[PDB]
Order: sequence, then C-alpha cells, then structure tokens
Amino acid sequence: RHYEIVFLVHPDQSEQVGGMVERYTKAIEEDGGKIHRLEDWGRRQLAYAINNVHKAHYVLMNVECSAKALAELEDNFRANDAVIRNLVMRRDEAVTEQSE
Amino acid sequence: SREFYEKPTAERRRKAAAAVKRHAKKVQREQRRR
Amino acid sequence: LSVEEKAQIVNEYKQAEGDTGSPEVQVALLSANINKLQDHFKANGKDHHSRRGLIRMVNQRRKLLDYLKGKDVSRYTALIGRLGLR
Amino acid sequence: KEIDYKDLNTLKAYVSETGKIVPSRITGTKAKYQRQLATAIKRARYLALLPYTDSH
Amino acid sequence: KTVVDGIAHIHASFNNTIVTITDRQGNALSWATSGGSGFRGSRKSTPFAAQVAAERAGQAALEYGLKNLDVNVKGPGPGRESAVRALNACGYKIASITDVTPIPHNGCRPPKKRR
RNA sequence: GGUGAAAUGCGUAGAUAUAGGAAGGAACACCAGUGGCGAAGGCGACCACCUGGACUGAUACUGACACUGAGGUGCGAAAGCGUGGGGAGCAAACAGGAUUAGAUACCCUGGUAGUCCACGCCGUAAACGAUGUCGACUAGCCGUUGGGAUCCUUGAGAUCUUAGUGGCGCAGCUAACGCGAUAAGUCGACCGCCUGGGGAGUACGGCCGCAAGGUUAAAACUCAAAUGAAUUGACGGGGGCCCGCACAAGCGG
Repeated sequence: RHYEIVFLVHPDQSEQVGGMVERYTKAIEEDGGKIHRLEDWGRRQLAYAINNVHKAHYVLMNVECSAKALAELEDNFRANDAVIRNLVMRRDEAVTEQSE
Repeated sequence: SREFYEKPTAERRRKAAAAVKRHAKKVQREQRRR
Repeated sequence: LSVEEKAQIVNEYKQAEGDTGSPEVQVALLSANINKLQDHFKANGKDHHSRRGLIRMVNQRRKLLDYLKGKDVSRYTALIGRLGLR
Repeated sequence: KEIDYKDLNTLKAYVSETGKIVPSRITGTKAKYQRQLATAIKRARYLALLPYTDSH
Repeated sequence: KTVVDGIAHIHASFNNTIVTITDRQGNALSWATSGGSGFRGSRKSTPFAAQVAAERAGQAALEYGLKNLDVNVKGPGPGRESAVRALNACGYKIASITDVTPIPHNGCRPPKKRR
C-alpha cells in the first residue's frame, strides 16, 4: 500500500512538472488513493551525470495507491517519459515534511 | 591489490589476530595495570 | 494468509466462540493456506525454499487429521466433508 | 531518529572524503543503525544526492 | 601554439612508467616512458627511471608554455611519487596531485594467482 | 628495463592513450563485522511484487495432538551431460615462447570447451564442527547479533531475561590432544554405522543414468602389522635472536 515515490525530471522540461504531478495526482485519486505528502524540491545539482546532465528537478510524493494505480503511475515513466530515475520505495505509514 | 583471483576458500580465511590484538590487548597488559 | 481471511476461516470453524485452536480450525487454516499457495508454485516453480514451508503445512495437517480421526470420527467426517479433502 | 536518505546532513557524517561509507569501528555506531545507514546511503547515492566515487 | 595550463598523467604500472602531458582539452603534448629513455629489459621498474622519465615529459612540454599543471596518477608501481617530484624540478608549480586509480565495484575476475 | 631472465601483438595499417562517445556481457568495492538468514548445499548493489521460516511480547484457545525413523521420497558445492540463447573477463584441452638432462609442468603471450541464462539430467565433495536428531540437568567470567523487561536517569549507559554466534575455564570426561549450557560431562528415546592392514568402496549381480558413472557390495590371495596422540632427538630451500676477517679495508699463486 503506502509508497514514497521520488522522481527526477530533465531540467529543460521543468515547467510542465506542475502538470506532470497534477496528472499523477488525478490518476491516483481515480481509485480513491490518498496522497499524504507532495513536495517539489529545487532544481538541484546532481552528484554525477545522468544521461550527461548535471542539474535536475526533484519531486517527492507519498501515495496510498491500490495496485494498478501504481503500475500505471510507474508506466508513466517506464513505457516512456522525460522523467529519469525514481524509486517507489514501499513505506508503512504517512508523513509530515522535509526540505529543511 | 586485486591483481589475482582470490578463490573464496582462501578469501573466507579472515581474522588474522583481531580477537587477540584487540581483545587480549586489555588482558596481557594487566600485569602492570592492576 | 491475510488478516481478514484468517479471521473468517476461524469464524466458521469456531466450536465455542473463544476457540481458535481446535484441530477443526487449524486444519481449516492450513487447508486454505495450502490451496492459496498452489497459485504461487505454478507461477514460481523454482522456489524450493518456500515449497518446504508448504510441505510443512501438508504434514502438519495430516498429523492433525490423524489425531482427530483417532479421537472423534464424527468431527472428522464433518471436517472432511467440508474443506474438500480426501 | 530513524535515519533516512533525505537527511543528507546526517548521511554526510558517515561518508568519507572519497565517497566511501565509514565502518563501525571508526564511528561509534550500533550494528542495527549501521546497516540502516548503508541503505540510506545507497538510496541517496543511487538518486544522485550523493556520489558513488569521489571524482565529480 | 602556447597553452599555459594543462593536466598531466602518470601511468604507474609494475612494469613501466608512462607520463603524458596534455591540456585540460586532454590532447596529448609530450609523452615519455620509463623504457623509452633507453632501458629495454629487466632492471628499472624503479623510481630511478621515472625520475628520468618524468623530466623528459617536462623539457619537451617546455615548448608550448605550460607553467602550472595538474597531476593525475594511475597505477600501483614505484615511480609513483618519484615522478611528481621529478616534475616540479623542471620548473612547474603544479597545483595538486590527483589520484585516479581504477577500482572495480565488483568487476571482472582477475587472472589466476602466480605460482 | 615484467622479473628468480628474455622471447608474441606496432610505425607508405600510428604504437600501451586522450578531457571524449557507443555497445555488450559478467560481477556487485565501501558498508563487512569469531556479523546475519537458511534443514544442509547456500545466499552479498538498489527498488517493487509474489512468498517461506525464525525471533519476540502479552493474551486467548486445542488438550499429548509428541519424539525418532529401516523402507521411501525430496532438496544437494563444483566439474560434467544433453537442447537451445549468450560470450566481457577468466580459462581444463591445445598452440607457441621460455626454464631445465628432459619439462610432457610450475613462469609468459594467446586461446575453444566451460564459467553466464533457460529447461532437463546427474546425485557426488576434506557435502566437515571430520562430532545424528530430540529432551532434561551440571561452577563462572569476558565479547557480540535479534528482541523484551526492570534501572535517579541524562544514556556515554547498567543490570537481569530469552534465542542465536564466539573467546577462556571449575567440576567431570578423554589414550592424549582436547571438549567443557553450542559437551566429547551427566543421563534418556530412536536411528545410522564400525570390527586388523592390503585386496577395495574393487570385481560380479541388481537398481538408477543418455553418458561420465553412482549406489548396494564381496571373496580368493597376502602381510604381522597398519593406526592415533604425545615425547626426545636429528633435520628443513620454517621463523626469530646471536656470534666469529663469515661479509668489502692498504696482501698475494
């Protein structure tokens, strides 16, 4: 159940992430899946190259999607996207906040 | 270094003396420290 | 195996409501878990380390039935007529 | 308390200068928290919040 | 040409010592090996011959400028630290040495142990 | 200018090589720990999904449902074996190149099987803790892993309690070495096994395997021994200390 999705997007595409996330929220709410936390971090600088970039845009979110809601959410960057690296990280509960 | 392949029988031979030189370090020096 | 499956297999095998431990309930909790694990080993056939946890459930059920059959065949015939055994 | 891949101010205290995780014989850390440390390192390391090698 | 700063490698194997001077555009200027100074055979996989080999990298790099250099060292053999003191003596005020020795994270398996 | 010492791939084809890119397999540094998990064989990157067992805390339930186990039936490192992918690296075979009376080898440069993946087979190892499984009891001290509880409590912690994993050691046992709450002590239940050394885990038979072969398993004949552990010595191309014109300063066939 409870997951903790954190995904990068390519920094040149940093202006539709407000739509990206939004689309991911409405796709999770369509099975009633709650969203306990949603944080957009900065356009942080990576510690190494990912596909020869050096800067990327971090988004973290905490989700209670059922099973197929995750699978379509994971396929919204598995089949294709311009989002890179992400870990879905099954958790056990809801949360509060980070980014100092 | 990592020059040759260490067959994992001879690589699973560890602990040279670390339960002597770090465990009996406070034992064999107790002829003076009492 | 689940929390609410395992509470409901208790619930129709109860025999004096506080009970969860009679060889009725235990054979029913085992037989359900054996059947649901048969889906796993058609899909995961190389998993031998979890077959052994299943064969333990088969043998733990066979000992409990041999216990109950030697002790009260009227409870044995009713349990074996449920659960689709023998 | 339960240390986490987001908390980089805690994770950088057990990362050596070359990027490597420091053992439990150097820092005084319990064996449960060390093996919980070297998972939050390896998640932040994967997620490019921390390098693998010193170089970049 | 005249380039004022460059990055300068030392390949420091057990057999030989290769020193290559480049720029930060990585393109090789002057290479000098520990057997290219007339050694050829057994003897000097030693810090002696890298002291001989690192200076020939120097006075052939003193054609296109190159005052300050950055030293990349790569390899386990002697002549590792006696090629970076044989390098400031040719009139270089090198910034900092840097170690780049390739380490696998588990990698290929190595060859058999010599008997 | 590898090393106990040199020999193969290179320049009207650019030579170890760039600050660069792409592909592909295969293994997952650091963490790493007399650490952990698993019946054993085994299992090391990270995330998800599917799943097994343990540990642990109280409470409720069943009421001897238990222990072991000849047969049997599963699972078993490696290497081998079919059948099909794969193929970096490494590399039985084998080619050379050395080294030596020779070198059929140890060293070098290569390198196909194999290693890797899928399904099927084999069913063996110094498969070892050379120690069957289960249960009960018998001085202590020092670590450590997973829990729990008490402790003025800050824990920098401390104590008892459990289930593991180690180091010493009393009683006891042991031929000795040694084992010593993880017994090789004290007892109990059941099983497997052994009966001098060779012959020999071999023939013949049976069963199994596609094969390689495995498993069950002898006799003739032969010898007075093999064998264990400790002791003194001698010895070592074992180690550590020590000495002497032993090592080289201003001698001479």
